[PDB]
Amino acid sequence: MRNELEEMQRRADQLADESLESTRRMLQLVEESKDAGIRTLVMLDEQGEQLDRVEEGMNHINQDMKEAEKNLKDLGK
Amino acid sequence: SKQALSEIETRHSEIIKLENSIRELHDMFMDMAMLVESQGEMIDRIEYNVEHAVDYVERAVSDTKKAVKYQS
Amino acid sequence: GGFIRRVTNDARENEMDENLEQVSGIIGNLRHMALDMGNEIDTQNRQIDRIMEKADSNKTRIDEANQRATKMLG
Amino acid sequence: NLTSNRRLQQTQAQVDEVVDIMRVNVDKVLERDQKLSELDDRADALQAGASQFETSAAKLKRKYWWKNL
Ligand SMILES: [Sr+2]
Ligand SMILES: [Sr+2]
Ligand SMILES: [Sr+2]
Ligand SMILES: [Sr+2]
Ligand SMILES: [Sr+2]
Repeated sequence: MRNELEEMQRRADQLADESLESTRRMLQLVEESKDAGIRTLVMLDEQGEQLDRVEEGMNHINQDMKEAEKNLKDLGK
Repeated sequence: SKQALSEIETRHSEIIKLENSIRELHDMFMDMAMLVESQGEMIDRIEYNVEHAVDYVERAVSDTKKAVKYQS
Repeated sequence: GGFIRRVTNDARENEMDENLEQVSGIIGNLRHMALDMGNEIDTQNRQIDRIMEKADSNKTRIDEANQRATKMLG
Repeated sequence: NLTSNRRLQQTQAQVDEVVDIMRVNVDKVLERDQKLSELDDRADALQAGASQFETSAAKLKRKYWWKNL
């Protein structure tokens, strides 16, 4: 029977090792994710700025097209 | 009385269960990252097409203007 | 703090907690990053829609101004 | 011992939460991918359209430039 309480020692020791390993992997796994996340927010930020420039250029066109529409009109006298 | 093994086995189950989740979550972040990075490619394409369009409209205006002026 | 059931209070399981201490915190960050990520997506998605509306108005006016301009040519 | 895997169970629950938030974010980013695509198109058509007006405008200017000699 001692030979059973002996397996339980090793078995429990082995499980701990694995558990330890599991936490060690969670660490980088979650570290990688944090980097991907920042990178995303960052990318999302600058892309957001690109959109702003896009919208503004859309407002530019809308205004400018006013002189264009006027100029055209002034051409048909 | 090594019920202690029972606990260790339970804790272990809990810990790997968490690692699996942290796994879904980890990939989840990798996907978003690659998704918006990819979308950036679609946004700057939109950026240049609009920059161009603005240039063309501006030009169009001053040409239509010079047209009107050349009428006299 | 204690994230786990302690059995053999050995340093090997003392490292599990240290590790889980960090993971827990980094998850917090991950939650907020996710939340911010989501809102930026929304806000932008709406803007994009707006941006898109202006895009039409403009193309329409452009094409129409184009029509005129084209007739005045021939 | 007087210690348990309680926080571990909490951590495990928030992780799964963030997982949920991120699943929703995914749907949103895809809704964004869809929209960006349409803007890509509407921006592409816009360029084409303005490109044409630029042309009309140019010729238009050349007409009256020489009409005036
Ligand atoms: Sr750090
Ligand atoms: Sr913004
Ligand atoms: Sr995947
Ligand atoms: Sr094109
Ligand atoms: Sr052209």
